[PDB]
Amino acid sequence: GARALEALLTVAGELRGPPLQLDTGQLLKIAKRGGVTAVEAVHAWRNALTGAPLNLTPEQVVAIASHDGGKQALETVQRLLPVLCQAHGLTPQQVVAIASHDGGKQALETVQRLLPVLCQAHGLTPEQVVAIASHDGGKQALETVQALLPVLCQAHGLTPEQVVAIASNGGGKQALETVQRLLPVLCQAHGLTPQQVVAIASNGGGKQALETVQRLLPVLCQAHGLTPQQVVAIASNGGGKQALETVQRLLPVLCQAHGLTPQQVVAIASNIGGKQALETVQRLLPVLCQAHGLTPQQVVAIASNGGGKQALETVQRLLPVLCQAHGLTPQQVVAIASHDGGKQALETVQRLLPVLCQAHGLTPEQVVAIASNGGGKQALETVQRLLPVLCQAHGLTPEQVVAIASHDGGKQALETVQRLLPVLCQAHGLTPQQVVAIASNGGGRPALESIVAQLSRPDPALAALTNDHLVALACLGGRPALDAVKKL
DNA sequence: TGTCCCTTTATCTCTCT
RNA sequence: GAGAGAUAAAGGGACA
Repeated sequence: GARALEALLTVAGELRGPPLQLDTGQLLKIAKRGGVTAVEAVHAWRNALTGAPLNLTPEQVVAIASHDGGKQALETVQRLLPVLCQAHGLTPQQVVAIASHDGGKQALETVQRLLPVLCQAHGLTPEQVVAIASHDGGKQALETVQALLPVLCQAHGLTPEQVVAIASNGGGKQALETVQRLLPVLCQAHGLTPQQVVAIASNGGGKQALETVQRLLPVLCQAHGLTPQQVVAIASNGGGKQALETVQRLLPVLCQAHGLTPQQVVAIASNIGGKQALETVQRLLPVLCQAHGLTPQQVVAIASNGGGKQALETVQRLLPVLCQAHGLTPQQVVAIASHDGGKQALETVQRLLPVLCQAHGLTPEQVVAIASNGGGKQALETVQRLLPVLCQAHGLTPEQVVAIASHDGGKQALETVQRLLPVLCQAHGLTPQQVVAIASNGGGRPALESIVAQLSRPDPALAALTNDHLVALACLGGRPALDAVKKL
């Protein structure tokens, strides 16, 4: 707190310049999350970390420092990164990721120790081991995978990949041990498949979710009239214990006082933060359907996404100013709000609507179309930045830019165009329309990436097709479409 | 003190249809 | 429209 800021101010000047050049947000973050020690450690080793053999970026260092025990993780990286890159074939990016969590020292040491056994004896890839390690308590998860992977596969009939999926969240050790304990009970008493069991276990707090399913399954079914498929769907997100308990508590209330169906209730609870969306519907539905004039159908549709609560509140706060100061319609506002991160999207529209219409000459329908996707906020911001860049450098039309941005991951598709259009046109003879067309579905980024990988390093199975055929195939079904044909 | 481990909520991207 | 994945943040606990 006070000591942390003390150390920070004393040092701020130096690391604000070479070799780190940390902005103030980076300085506060390290102080707040890594503490005095992390602040001092970063200042001490600021040279060792930015240079050979390590060559870490400022971002990378900040990210390792900004945790409980940052000094230790920073110490451990400097020591073990070469060995893990040299003698285990891991990338520096991977070493950093293992490091960037509470207890990063343990995870790094445990990986060095257990990666050989986990790969050579349990048939795991290094990527898989890295994924298990890349969370709080990774040491525990890796050790528990080492102990329990074979019994979970040999006796319970899970696959390695299911086991890795259960291990690869925080509390992975807890989730795995619970599955071992509860899988037979939950299958052979409540009637669940091991797939359903894995699904519930494969999010953070899985142990809690599993235990709550055992406890509450009979009640939700034999009393509230829900099916086990529905209970599983509620439980199959992070905080699934919170969502289950909340369905039990609020399902009658929500149906009877606000007129919703179980169907709609289950839909609201079946998302990360489901407990929050439920309680926010119960508290926000009146105001919305009355003072604002929304239907319950519309309110349900807004709440039935990850972080539904945030969308709901932002709609209530912005439904006026949007419908009367930018001339949007409530149906549009609903459409924007009805995706994960709806709040972020709504706020970004309000801020960038006049700029995109009045400066770049877009229509408000085009803005709504860009905003009505997951990551709507990202897509809008990247249009603002990359629209002039793409029109001026490559002659893309604003229509084409809109098209690329109006899917999920539109930010990625847009950036991948900026990066890959020159090599695809110049060095491979694609036309911009072709490039745009490939980027004009979802998975624009990976489709474009898949295309350039083939063009610059052909797999034989694909070398039988002309560039045009490849383009047509990329336009047909993106990266999955290229992979399907390689597999022939 | 500092370090390590567990849980819940928000946001973003890919695939299918 | 739906499903799946992923990253992060916040909270909490433990130990000394």
